[PDB]
Amino acid sequence: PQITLWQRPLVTIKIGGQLKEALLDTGADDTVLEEMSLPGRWKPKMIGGIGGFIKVRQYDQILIEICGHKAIGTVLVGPTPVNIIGRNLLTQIGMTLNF
Amino acid sequence: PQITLWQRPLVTIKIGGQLKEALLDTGADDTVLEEMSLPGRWKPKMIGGIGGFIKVRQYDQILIEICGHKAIGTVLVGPTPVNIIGRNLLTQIGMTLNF
Ligand SMILES: COc1ccc(S(=O)(=O)N(CC(C)C)C[C@@H](O)[C@H](Cc2ccc(OCP(=O)(O)O)cc2)NC(=O)O[C@H]2CO[C@H]3OCC[C@H]32)cc1
Repeated sequence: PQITLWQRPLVTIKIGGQLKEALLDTGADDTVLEEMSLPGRWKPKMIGGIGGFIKVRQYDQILIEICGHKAIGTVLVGPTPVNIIGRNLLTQIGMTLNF
Repeated sequence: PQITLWQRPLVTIKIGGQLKEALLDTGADDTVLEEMSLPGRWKPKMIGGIGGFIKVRQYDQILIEICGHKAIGTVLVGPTPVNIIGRNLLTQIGMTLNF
């Protein structure tokens, strides 16, 4: 499928058996999601954004479906304006930029 | 052509007679560049992301050459840690996400 950019590339993701809305973000190295519960232990990570740095909880090998495509990777959880799918997962679903 | 997401999709833009490196960002509604002078009138604006908000100056109808494409759009100028090419400009050059 092809997604244009006239509107925000908001897609439905499934994580922990629940559907959520997330933004396909090519400007994000990592995937950052709003507060939620995830299994296992988490490690600390400091990530920088447009307004500065924040602290997030890093969970690895988390199953997450993005537009029906199954991925298994790192998911950071913390104070983000919206759920964002970064390059770590965009690459897993074979997404690229084309012009 | 096709642009992989294995690394940050960085490109060289031309604006106001200066060469800058910028990030092709589908997660950015608008294009945001580090401090620089631009002609015309501007409006103060506040934009937010990870880490909070930053104040910027909004310039409209700005010409920017990118990937061999001369495109016009709004440019936000402020203390952004990285130069960002947002959807407002990405659409003009016919860039799309594909999987
Ligand atoms: C209205 O117009 C707007 C234009 C742009 C923004 S934004 O930038 O907040 N942001 C919007 C969305 C996250 C809410 C666009 C993102 O793609 C942002 C872009 C970005 C910001 C900073 C940055 O440098 C961080 P440093 O290296 O620590 O100095 C790089 C990219 N990426 C980002 O927040 O990535 C995070 C998720 O992994 C990480 O990848 C790099 C930033 C860390 C909001 C509004």
